[PDB]
Amino acid sequence: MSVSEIFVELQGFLAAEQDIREEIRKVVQSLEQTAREILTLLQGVHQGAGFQDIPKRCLKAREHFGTVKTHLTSLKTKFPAEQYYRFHEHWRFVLQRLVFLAAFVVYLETETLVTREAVTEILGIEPDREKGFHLDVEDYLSGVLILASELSRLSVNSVTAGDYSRPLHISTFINELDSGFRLLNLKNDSLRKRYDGLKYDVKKVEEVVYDLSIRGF
Amino acid sequence: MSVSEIFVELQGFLAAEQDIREEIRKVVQSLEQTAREILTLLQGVHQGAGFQDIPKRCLKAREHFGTVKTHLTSLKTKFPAEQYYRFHEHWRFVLQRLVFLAAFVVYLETETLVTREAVTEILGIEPDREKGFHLDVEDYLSGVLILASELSRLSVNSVTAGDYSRPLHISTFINELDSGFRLLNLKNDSLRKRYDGLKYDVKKVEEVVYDLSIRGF
Amino acid sequence: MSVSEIFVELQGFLAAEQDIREEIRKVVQSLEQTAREILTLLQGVHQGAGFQDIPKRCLKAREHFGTVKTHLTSLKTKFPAEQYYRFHEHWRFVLQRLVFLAAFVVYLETETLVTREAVTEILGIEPDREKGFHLDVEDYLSGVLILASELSRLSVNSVTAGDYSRPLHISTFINELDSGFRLLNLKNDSLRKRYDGLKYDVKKVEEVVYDLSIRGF
Amino acid sequence: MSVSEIFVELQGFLAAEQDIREEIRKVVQSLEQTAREILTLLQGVHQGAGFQDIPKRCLKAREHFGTVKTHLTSLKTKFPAEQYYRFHEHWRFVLQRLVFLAAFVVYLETETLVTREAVTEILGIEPDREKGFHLDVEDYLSGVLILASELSRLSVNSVTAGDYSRPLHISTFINELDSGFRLLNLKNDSLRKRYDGLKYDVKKVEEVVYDLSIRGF
Repeated sequence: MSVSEIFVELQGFLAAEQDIREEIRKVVQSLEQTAREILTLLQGVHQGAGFQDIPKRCLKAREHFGTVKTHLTSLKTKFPAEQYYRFHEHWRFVLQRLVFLAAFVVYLETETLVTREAVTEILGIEPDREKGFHLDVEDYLSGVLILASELSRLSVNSVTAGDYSRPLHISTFINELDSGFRLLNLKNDSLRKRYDGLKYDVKKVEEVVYDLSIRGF
Repeated sequence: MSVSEIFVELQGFLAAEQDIREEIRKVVQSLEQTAREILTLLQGVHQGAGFQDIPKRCLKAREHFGTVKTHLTSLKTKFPAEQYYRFHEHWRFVLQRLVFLAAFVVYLETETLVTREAVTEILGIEPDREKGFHLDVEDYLSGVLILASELSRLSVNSVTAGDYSRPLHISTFINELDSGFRLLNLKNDSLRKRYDGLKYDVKKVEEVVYDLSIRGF
Repeated sequence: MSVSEIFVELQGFLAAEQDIREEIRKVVQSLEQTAREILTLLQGVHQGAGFQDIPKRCLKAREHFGTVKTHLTSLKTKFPAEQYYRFHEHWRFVLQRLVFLAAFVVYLETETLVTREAVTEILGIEPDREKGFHLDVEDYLSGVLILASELSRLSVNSVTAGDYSRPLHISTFINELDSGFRLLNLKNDSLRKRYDGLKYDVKKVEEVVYDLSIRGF
Repeated sequence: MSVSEIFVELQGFLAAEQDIREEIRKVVQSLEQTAREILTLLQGVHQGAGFQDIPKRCLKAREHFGTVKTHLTSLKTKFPAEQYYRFHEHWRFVLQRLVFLAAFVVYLETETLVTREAVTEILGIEPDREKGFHLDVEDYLSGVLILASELSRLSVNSVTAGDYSRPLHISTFINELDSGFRLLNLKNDSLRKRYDGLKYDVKKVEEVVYDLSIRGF
């Protein structure tokens, strides 16, 4: 093969590569839209007396995760599996949001922390040992941090709604998360930054617990 | 034409373009001053017992917008209405400030969100249909985000002023704003940036409701 | 003159300049040490769970400002008064801290804002425009901004100390500083940036007043 | 010697120098693990309700330090007891952390600041006037700064753990540290950078007491 041919072929691969980014971009936008709609179905838990609106809200959110599943399926049909971390940054943001939403729906129903692989099943993505689209560890942890912030906010609204028990559950849960994030050696600049914001969330939850205790819980 | 003749010609053009920027810059300066004066008239609502000064301060603010209309009329005189977006960056700031101030005066009076079109009327500007200095969606939304920040601060001062009802209206209002922004797919980086500060205003006001609620108010 | 003759001459001028800067550096280091001592002396106010120590602390600080005057007299000896701005950068930092400290002393004693001329008198330095070593308007305002931050901190500690009246006075004060800075059409980028921090102090002190108020007093 | 011989000889010194780094990093790796195991024990006491657990965890933390003494002894094995500052950069981080954990243990046991020499004894290394392998002022101060950050958190958890006395003591402790560093010129290193973060913790801790005294403290 000659120099001119070789570079023409290179011109080919680069053009294909760029077409992949485009298909990816279209799928991600659709994913962000669906993620916004799911957040809207859940944000409602913050308003009103009591929390009767849960599991109705969780049901609707889960049904909507159906669209996330097909789009993630479609997203996988856009690039070579081993190219994951090459294009990964295109959906970093929406994947972390999806983790948060999945974790929020699971915490609202069971008050537990969804497992990294359980998130995988909800998103229709592949487990960390099934070759395909995977759920990175830093994206999982980022989602959990967003959860924490959501939960700190929920404990305040819970009292406004007349629920003086939930805040004590959230408090315990958030202290545990903080415990774990400290037993971890996060070397990802983004994660450290995010983790740095957990203190504010832990501070907000202590004030509520305190206000409750003082008045007899 | 020689390269020299071509460039001598481009000099006149650039020189003409720079005279326009200079002209626009002086009008914008007057505009920014009138804006600071209007803000000064309104932020007085943050002190003292009660809110009996609201009507009076809103009246003085609106009268001062008369000067605003005057300067925007002159500003339109300083450039081809066709090159709006070529010189937009010069007044982007004060325009967003003016949107905030108009929205603030409308909210203080009616507790509602002024319409983009209505802001256009308060400023003596033209709606998207009248070709002549338009009010961007991006600038409108920036002004609204600045409004939310001012309102979360007002919520706190309302309680200090002895008004335990406003905080509740403000929190509902800011949550409607949050819900509204969630329907959007923001592309502008400045706006998307400012938009991330809304959740802080949402939490601040929800915390005031909480404090009021946990004390039977 | 030959190239070497020109440079041998410039070497002399540059050498004398270096010596001036070195002499300035030594006096500045002394000044910064005294400033640090005055601060330590005044920060005791944040722990004095009674605040009856104010006069004592202020008098001791003033006693120390006697040492500041001597060091500044010496500083005036190390360079040509004609070129104050050629070397201003060397003492800009400590000059601003000294403005803050003097203003912190006067506020503690009288709850008023020290005059720039009055700070000039406390430093044994000269008035404005001409006559010798001067206190720039920008160095003065930077010092005032530093004071606002210290005061927002004082408001919090005043409550812990059982004084619920001081927070109200501080809030009024910082709000007047905010109004004052509004009137200025700040051009200096450094001052402009520092001024952005004032907004945070205004809200922080207003929240303290809010806490006291919703809680009763 | 010929150029080739000079470089063949240099190749050997560099390869030996590299083998030492590989050995050092191996020991520094285990040290960092043990350090994490200790942090787990200490930070795992932040709350509960205030128990006799503090002494129990401090002793287990001390058992673990028995492991630290051994590994450091092994570390002194990997390099010439004369090229300390040459390889210092490799364990700089872990040492600072060990200083912090040591100070944390001592603070929990006696509410005192562990002396630099006492840290030397806990780590099984020698005094800064002994011989091989010391703890310089630089790394000691860094460890103390990290201590302060943990203190802000310890304080928040104590409140969420029914204990309301702890915060008052922590606040006083932090302010003494603040005054201590104030006496220092710190005309050296990023230590100055770490220091600038102490003010944050100081305010954070004072805020906790503020919350508590919002009643009768």
